[PDB]
Amino acid sequence: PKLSLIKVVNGCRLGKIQNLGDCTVDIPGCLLYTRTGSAPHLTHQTLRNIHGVPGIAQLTLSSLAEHHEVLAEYKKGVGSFIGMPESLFYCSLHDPVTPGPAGYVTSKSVSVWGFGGRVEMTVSKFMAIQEALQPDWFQCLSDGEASCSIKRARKSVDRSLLFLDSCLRLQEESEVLQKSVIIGVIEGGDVMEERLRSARETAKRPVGGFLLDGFQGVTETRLHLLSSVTAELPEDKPRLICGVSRPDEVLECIERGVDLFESFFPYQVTERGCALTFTFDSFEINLKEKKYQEDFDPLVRGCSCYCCKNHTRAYIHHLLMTNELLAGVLLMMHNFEHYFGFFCSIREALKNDTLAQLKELICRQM
Amino acid sequence: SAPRIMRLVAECSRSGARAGELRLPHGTVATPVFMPVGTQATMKGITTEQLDSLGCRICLGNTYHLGLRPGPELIRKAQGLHGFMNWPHNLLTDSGGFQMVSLFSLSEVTEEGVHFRSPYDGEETLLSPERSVEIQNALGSDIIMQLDHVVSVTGPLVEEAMHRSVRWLDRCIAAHKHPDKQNLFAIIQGGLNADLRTTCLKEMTKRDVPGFAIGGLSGGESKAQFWKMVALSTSMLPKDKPRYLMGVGYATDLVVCVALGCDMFDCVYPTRTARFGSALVPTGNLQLKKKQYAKDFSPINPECPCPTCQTHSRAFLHALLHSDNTTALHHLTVHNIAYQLQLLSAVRSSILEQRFPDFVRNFMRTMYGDHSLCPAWAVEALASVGIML
Ligand SMILES: [Zn+2]
Ligand SMILES: [Zn+2]
Repeated sequence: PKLSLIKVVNGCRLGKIQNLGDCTVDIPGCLLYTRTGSAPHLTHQTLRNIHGVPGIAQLTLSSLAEHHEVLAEYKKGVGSFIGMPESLFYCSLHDPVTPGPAGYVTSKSVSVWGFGGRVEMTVSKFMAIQEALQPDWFQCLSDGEASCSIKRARKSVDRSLLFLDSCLRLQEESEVLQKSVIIGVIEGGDVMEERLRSARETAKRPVGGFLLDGFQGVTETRLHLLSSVTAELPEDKPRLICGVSRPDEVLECIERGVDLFESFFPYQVTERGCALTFTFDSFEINLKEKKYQEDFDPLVRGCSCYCCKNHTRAYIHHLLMTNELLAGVLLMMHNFEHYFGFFCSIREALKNDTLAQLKELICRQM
Repeated sequence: SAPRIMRLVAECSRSGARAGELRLPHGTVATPVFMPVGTQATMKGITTEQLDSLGCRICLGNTYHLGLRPGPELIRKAQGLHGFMNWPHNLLTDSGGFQMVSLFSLSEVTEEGVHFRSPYDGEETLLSPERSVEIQNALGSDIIMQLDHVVSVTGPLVEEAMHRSVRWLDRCIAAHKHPDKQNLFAIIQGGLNADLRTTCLKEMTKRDVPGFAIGGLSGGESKAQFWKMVALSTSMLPKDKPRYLMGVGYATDLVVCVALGCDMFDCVYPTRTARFGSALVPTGNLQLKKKQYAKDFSPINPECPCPTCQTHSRAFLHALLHSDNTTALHHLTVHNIAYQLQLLSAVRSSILEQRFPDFVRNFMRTMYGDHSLCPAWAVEALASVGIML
């Protein structure tokens, strides 16, 4: 497991994470977004044909924790349980789209909600759940509710370091988690002094990477907190960020040393019946609009996704008006393909030293 | 302030669950109340006398289907729905814009109203807020619902439909000339968005309508989001007016939502399980098509007062489900409606005797067993109003 930089250009890290042990992950890049263990509306078979699919998928503890009992009996881990035994999985604590109620974090536990009832997790309970999940990477239990007051921000750092040390100790005693990688979590809220302390102290621990938590919008103030934090982190470990997925925000964070992003943005677009159309080599279109009822063009002329090569805007319009699941299937195929193609163009732009031009092309369309 | 149609006769000292009475033109209705759909009963051969004997004092009419057959003009000539269908108790009708309407029959909503499609590229039909009120006036129901902009949905459409529902509420209030004869209810929208639903609650409760319904929660969402939206709604709706939770009717849902502050309920599905041979019982349901019932000579429930349980065994019903299915579906539909009405009656009795938390604990233990087998959402929702299992 090693992060090798191909090139660093203008604060932007181009590289690959290797030995994941025949798997690679490109940076900058995104993780495949899933909900309750499935890419939303898409089957294993459909996902295989989407071009540019990331080498790692994101699972959310909030959607999986309530299934601990069954996963513990299954013994072989969540990837195998959901029918993807050879895929790589990063398990985050929260879902960025449905984060649940705030105010339940203490020095002893963190709570998450999936479909049903509150799952309250102490360190030992959290680690027991991770022993059932056996993800390849997992976000450490952490307090990300500081900005959700230097007092509140200082506590988020100290709670998260205590959680980190306790989880590392339990991982030492866990056979099944010996092949899993803990991701340290930078907290501190909007207080600069705490952000730097969280960054420097978390870097002291033998984590496999860092999650930048609490930057979800992204203000110019938080962007400066972000670059301040990444300056304190080692270069040879990956930097993940949660809740930042819109293309303009992604580019701002890449310029400040962030490597890996969640891909919930194309999902949000799908759920409002929209298709991404922005050029990366209108920003989106709303397929319920009546102007599409007789429009026999694909969503995006020249797109090679299964939706655009074989179906029309007119058909998707009709499927939406009758609330058919096929509308979500076709829009999600296209929106993932478009979003992953955008990330491919970012890496190509870094290779050609043209990221500034791509940034202006994206901004122009917003 | 307009006269109030509801009074509270008791409130659970632990949870605040409400036992009330609605003074309606065709009689007083005890709350909490489950409201069956009248035409669903008549489809299964249930007479007025049979439904009256089960204790039913209010049922629903589905305005879209009534507006197709027999149509509003015929019902008007019959001196209203009560006269046409020989029903002497109370009736609640909806706006006719969305309940039981296929999306295949609906064009896009506009400010003017709901637009219906006719087959094979025919001409469309507009249902405005004013026409919805006019239709429900002709039906003569005791409670009439506003026309709302219902969405199944994320993005700006939720907020747009919520505000359109407020504007349509005002138009229905202006069109409804006889509040002395029929009670118009508003319908809270805003989806699963707490900010939008809070806005809808704040704005609609500025209108002095006699009752409030909670819309947009019957299906689709997680149970966590569902009960939190119900509780948000009951925390902001007037205490001195009824709260009608639309489209909710499974037994456990009913008990929890009474605990959260709801007064009136409707749902087609528990009663429609009869069409597949399933009979509602305190442990859930019996699937009477199963072979284990072929020689089971006990009634569905010895302590059910319904005519089916007074007269017939599981074995007889099992035989009819196979060999004379239409007759079986009459008997099972009678029983399933009876179970719903008995459940709410027992809930109400428990609030009046100030033993509602004990009732909930016994209900949950009988339905699920140990608290660790109870639905987690329901445990959390009940704990939020002080009821521990
Ligand atoms: Zn496409
Ligand atoms: Zn019975």
